[PDB]
Amino acid sequence: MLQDLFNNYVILVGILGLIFLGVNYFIVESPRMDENNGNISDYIEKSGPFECGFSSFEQSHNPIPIAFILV
Amino acid sequence: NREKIELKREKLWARAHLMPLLQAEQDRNVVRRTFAYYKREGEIMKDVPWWEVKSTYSNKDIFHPPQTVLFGKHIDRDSGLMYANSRNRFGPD
Amino acid sequence: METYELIDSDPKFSRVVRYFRPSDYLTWALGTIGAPGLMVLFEKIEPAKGNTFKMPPPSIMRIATTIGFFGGFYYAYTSSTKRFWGYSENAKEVAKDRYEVKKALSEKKSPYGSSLLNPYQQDMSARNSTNSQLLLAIFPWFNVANHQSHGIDLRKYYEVRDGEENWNFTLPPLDQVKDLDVAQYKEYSNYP
Amino acid sequence: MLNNLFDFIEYIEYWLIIVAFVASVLIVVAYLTVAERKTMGYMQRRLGPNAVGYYGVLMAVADALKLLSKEIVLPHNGDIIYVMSGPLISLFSVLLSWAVIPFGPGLSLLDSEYSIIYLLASGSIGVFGTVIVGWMSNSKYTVLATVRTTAQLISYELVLTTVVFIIALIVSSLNINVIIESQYNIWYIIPFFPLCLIFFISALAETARPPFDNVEAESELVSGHMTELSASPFVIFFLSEYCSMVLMSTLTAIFFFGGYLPFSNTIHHLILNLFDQHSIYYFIIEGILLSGYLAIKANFFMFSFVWIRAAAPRLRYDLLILFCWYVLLPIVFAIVVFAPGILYCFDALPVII
Amino acid sequence: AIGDYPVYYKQPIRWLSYHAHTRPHVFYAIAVAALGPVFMMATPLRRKFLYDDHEPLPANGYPLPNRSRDKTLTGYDD
Amino acid sequence: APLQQVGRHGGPNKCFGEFQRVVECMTNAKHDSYEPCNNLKNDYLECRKHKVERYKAFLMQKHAEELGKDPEEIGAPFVRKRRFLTSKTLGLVDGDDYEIGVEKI
Amino acid sequence: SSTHTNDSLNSSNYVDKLKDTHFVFENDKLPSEIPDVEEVGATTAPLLSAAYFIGAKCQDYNDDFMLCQKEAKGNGPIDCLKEGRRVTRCASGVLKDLNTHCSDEFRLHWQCLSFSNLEYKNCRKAESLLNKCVFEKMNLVKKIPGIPEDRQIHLKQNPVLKPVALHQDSEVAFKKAQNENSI
Amino acid sequence: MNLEILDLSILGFYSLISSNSFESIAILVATIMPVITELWYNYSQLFALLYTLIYVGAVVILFVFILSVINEKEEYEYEYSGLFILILVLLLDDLDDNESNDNDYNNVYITDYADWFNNYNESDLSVIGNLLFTEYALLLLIISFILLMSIIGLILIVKKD
Amino acid sequence: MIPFEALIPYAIMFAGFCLGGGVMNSAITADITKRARGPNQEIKRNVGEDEGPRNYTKPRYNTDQWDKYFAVRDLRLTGSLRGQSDNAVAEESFKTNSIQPYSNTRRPWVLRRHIIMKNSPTKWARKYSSRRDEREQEIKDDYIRGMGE
Ligand SMILES: CCCCCCCCCCCCCCCCCC(=O)OC[C@H](COP(=O)(O)OCCN)OC(=O)CCCCCCCCCCCCCCCCC
Ligand SMILES: CCCCCCCCCCCC(=O)OC[C@H](COP(=O)(O)OCC[N+](C)(C)C)OC(=O)CCCCCCCCCCC
Repeated sequence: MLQDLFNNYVILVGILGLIFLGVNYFIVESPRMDENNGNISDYIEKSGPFECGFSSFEQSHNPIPIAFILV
Repeated sequence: NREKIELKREKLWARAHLMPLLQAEQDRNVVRRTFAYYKREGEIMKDVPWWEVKSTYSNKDIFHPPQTVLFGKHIDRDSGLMYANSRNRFGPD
Repeated sequence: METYELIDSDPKFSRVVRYFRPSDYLTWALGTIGAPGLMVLFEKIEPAKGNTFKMPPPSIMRIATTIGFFGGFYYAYTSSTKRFWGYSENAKEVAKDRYEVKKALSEKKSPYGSSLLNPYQQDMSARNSTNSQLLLAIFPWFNVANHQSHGIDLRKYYEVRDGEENWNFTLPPLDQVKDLDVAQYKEYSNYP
Repeated sequence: MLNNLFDFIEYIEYWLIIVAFVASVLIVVAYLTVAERKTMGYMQRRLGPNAVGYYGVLMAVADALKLLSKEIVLPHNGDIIYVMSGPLISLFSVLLSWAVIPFGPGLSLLDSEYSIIYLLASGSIGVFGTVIVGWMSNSKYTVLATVRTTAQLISYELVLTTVVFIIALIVSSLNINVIIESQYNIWYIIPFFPLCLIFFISALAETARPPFDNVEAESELVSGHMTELSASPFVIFFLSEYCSMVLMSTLTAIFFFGGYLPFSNTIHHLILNLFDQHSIYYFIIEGILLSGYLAIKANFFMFSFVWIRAAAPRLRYDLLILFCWYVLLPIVFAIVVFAPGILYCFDALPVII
Repeated sequence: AIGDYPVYYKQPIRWLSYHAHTRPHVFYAIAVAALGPVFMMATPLRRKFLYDDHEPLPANGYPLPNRSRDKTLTGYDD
Repeated sequence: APLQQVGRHGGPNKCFGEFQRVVECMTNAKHDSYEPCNNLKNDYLECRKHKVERYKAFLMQKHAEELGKDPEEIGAPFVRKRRFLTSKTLGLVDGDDYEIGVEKI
Repeated sequence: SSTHTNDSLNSSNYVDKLKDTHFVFENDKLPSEIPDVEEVGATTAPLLSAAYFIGAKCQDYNDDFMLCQKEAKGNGPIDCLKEGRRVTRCASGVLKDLNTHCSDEFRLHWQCLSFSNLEYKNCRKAESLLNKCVFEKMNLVKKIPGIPEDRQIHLKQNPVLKPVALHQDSEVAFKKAQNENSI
Repeated sequence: MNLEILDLSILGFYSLISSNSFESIAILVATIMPVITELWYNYSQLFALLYTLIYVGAVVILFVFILSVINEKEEYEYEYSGLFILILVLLLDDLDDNESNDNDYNNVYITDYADWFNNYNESDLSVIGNLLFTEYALLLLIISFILLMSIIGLILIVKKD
Repeated sequence: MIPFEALIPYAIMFAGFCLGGGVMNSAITADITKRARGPNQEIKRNVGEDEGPRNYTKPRYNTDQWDKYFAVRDLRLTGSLRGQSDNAVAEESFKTNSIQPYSNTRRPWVLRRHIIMKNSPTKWARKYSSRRDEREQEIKDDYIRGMGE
């Protein structure tokens, strides 16, 4: 049994995943070519969490009861 | 599943008939490499008068082939791709 | 130590039950009714609720009878096993064992019986089940296979003892008895 | 050149074989997204995408290219680890599961006696990659969806694993190719029709497809774990989810419909008798034929994924847990005892050959 | 007493019906699972009425003839 | 007596025979003490780790260094890459240095 | 079985890298005191095709070589060299007779095995022709021990499991004998 | 270059600087993956796959418990460490990776000799099952007993009723 | 009324599978047959005139250890892991071209480098305590001392 062909496939899968990130990164127009609202870091109104329009309590680190924990 | 049993029986007996000729060839290979081990040991430790070339097992009536070797030439040391600039296996380049 | 004659170092499950004495059945009944009876005694010794006697509910007596029924059989199984092992007096069981083996030998049948198991599994089964009755109080394990590892030599069945002349069993040599190890590996030494 | 050019192709030949293997799977996944909308459209008495490319053949290309041209939303450029690690784990898991799928006899990248275990083990990693999106996230819809993913995983994982083990038990092998070739005289749909339903029900729950789409329930959790995902992280998760639909459809065809075996042995011989076996063209046609049989069976179950979405409403996940633990598990563990008993009674315990 | 809960040891048949009507996921899973050992108990019938068990596979290595080495064998000598 | 040292195909492995001869020696009733079975114990342990045999190879390599012997002139030829187990290295009549196929058997 | 071992080639070159595997040769021949013998030169498919004829011709020598191994009591590979050389010559004799008497029938069968994953069930038609040719010219009959002669799988009229793909050469060669021999 | 050494170097760095409980449940997965791959490529592919099949199901259950117990404590807390003390610690650790001191056992390479006697050739899992279900069947039945106790144990701990 | 427009994506999906199978079945089978022709490139690529029709070898599956020994044995005869030869006698070079893999037997890297997994009472003893290796060095020393007798 020889798995050298399988090794090459696994290598390709790992590289192929990084291609989607890279290609999207090199293809998007720079923000200055767009409305030019600056880098995404400053635009906190965009990077904030989605709550259907209205902000709410930031409960990210509060514990969540789980009703199926026994199962 | 009842034919698979018969198909397995045919395969098992086919391998049984080839087993002696395949093992006889394998037995000669092990014996050939066994003498090559003790010949290499005899050459390296010849000038040591007290050294005895023998196996490491006390039971002398059981054949224990050696399982270690001393490494020599690296044949594919200068290899590229699709071609190994293979060094001479039999003697100096 | 008051040792006796070894009959079977690993008696089969059916042989142990068949060789039950009438007392072994008596103790089986005592175990079965001893568990509901102890529930009455414990209530009599000290009532579960309050200070007055109250009969335990029928559902408790149902599960108690089942627990006693299994306990009564395990006790009877170990009582009969000791006779096969020679730890307990087994004069009656030796005479019955000798008749059954000599009868089967004369028919050229295995005293142990034919098995679905191959030679490895017969050996493996005997390894798992032999002496397992010493832990029958903890968890169950029984010999329900026809293996040949019984700790006995079948040549001792070829000498007639006192009270066995009227049986008139003509015993063939062991190499003609079907399904025995000494009459199985005829062509190949690794196949029966 | 000449000689160097010719044997360089030999040096690169197997990489092209993998590239062709990757290309073939991505074409089915890309056009499954188109086929689902076309199938749902006509069942809903609409058309579905027919304006993007000739008769809608470029709709999948447009969706990918548009999403690949979108800004990625994240607090900082260095925060790629947060919302990209999850999509990659999910995508790498399903893609690696395709290494054991044989398009023909011996035509799998990985062949081993434990291909069944590799298949189940690889897909379990994808479940982990999904929950990573709700990594102490401040998005309550992503957090609510992560809880439901775990609840669904507990539901289907036992049933899906045990069903595949019964099929492996009937052939006494964990090699996927041996299971396919064991179905020459009978397709396991006939002896194990109950298990085919259970496998498909488990596949719907594994892929978070309706009626078990409780993870990405739009009417409940806007987009589930994808509510904060845009551009490339959204494509990768979407691509992996539809890759899993193709994988589970192909596994339904392998475990119960004979894999690549022909529908008609007579017709299969008739078609192949036209081509000389001493020519390479015979093996092209045979490769097309055998994969076509696998394609036809897998197309029907990819159709069935779309079909059940357009006919059945969604079931709450707490009901899914009771359904899998009180109904499916007792039935499957009954068959895992039923099947060896039948085979032993008729002296037909399976062996590998 | 139109729809009471049957007592198993008094009305075994009605007790079976209650669970087959109200808990099908329990009644029929057990019924399928019972068919396993029942078929294993019907195996002795098959060995007497349909066909016998197959001969065991030679899975114990090379079959060595149960005899002494032939000391008169010649041929293909050095 | 439970089975020990079972090979990957169900039968005895390489070192079972050494272990079996140790058990037979230790449990034989003809032995006053366990001294006769001491060499059998070392043989079994040598079958698994080969520690004394590896130690002998350590001495031979070291003794060859101090006398100036070339490692590549007294050792055994070897190949590290499986793709270059070529027909020229194997010694075939029409041998070649082109790589062998190991991608799919 | 694809288990990684230290006695043969493993699955991939990542296994060699982790183990730092060295593929070692030995240029020394067998010692001159041991008599020489020409090895068997057939590969996997011809050997499997010829397996039951080597068994029917070298049964005495195969058993004697194996019985030597049992009586060797651990000193196996040394004490059965002479018996092994008989086995090699007898097996080469069968392969020699195949290439002179049943060459086309023999090469047909193991070319089907190469075409069909080396599964005996996929190449019954070529095997039947080879069995008929060998029996007429070498008086060798394939027998599967332990079972009745009429329950041998290779003689089954209507097998349950049949090849999906047909070897075209075997189909042609089977038709030719049907119309010319069994009139 | 053995790239598994680099993987464990990164993992050891992230175990020293890990702060919250989510990072710990990631150190576990970042540990099983090097184990699974190294078992796959060197010693046992069967147990590489068994690890993936069993540990992943345990990991997700472990992850879901983190959601129900996360308690705000370590997001806003501060750690000091120091980059220099971290890297120096990892350098000193990397210096000594010889778990065994038998130099000959670690340096001299060995081989095994194949034989053709095993004509009934099956996978390691078939032999493991053959022994586990026949000779060590008691071990299997005790394991079944322990699994039953866990089922009862989990209920009597968690269930309020 | 069969909607043909809805069936178009299924036709492309069908052709997606056929692309993979058509390439894999033919490309792999051709390469195995090509490399089974001989031990060098001039025989693999060129086709002799006196040769007959090309017989193809299909890819192998469901193998065991015997097939690994067969593959290496075929390589020593033909230079291919699936070479073809029915000669009753091998070449002279087959007697001395055996391949013996020699490998280290060290514990996995994760065992001896993981920050947590490498710590245990017996692992510390094996790594930092010389009590075990002192005893085993006595056994090795007896081997050379006892040579003279
Ligand atoms: C497909 C690839 C997926 C992974 C790509 C992302 C690479 C990041 C590291 C992956 C694993 C390497 C080892 C990390 C172990 C876990 C330690 C950890 O806390 O995660 C590191 C990550 C970085 O956060 P950072 O800002 O650098 O440090 C905190 C500063 N106060 O802090 C985080 O919490 C982010 C973690 C995101 C979720 C990762 C879940 C683990 C996935 C592991 C799969 C691969 C297994 C490991 C292989 C490499 C081994 C070193
Ligand atoms: C022994 C032979 C085994 C048969 C094999 C199949 C087993 C299936 C079991 C179903 C039981 C069931 O539907 O269960 C219903 C449960 C819970 O329902 P409930 O709350 O108990 O109400 C019903 C109880 N009544 C009616 C007695 C009061 O949830 C469901 O609605 C599950 C819906 C599953 C639909 C999935 C779609 C799959 C489409 C497949 C297209 C190819």
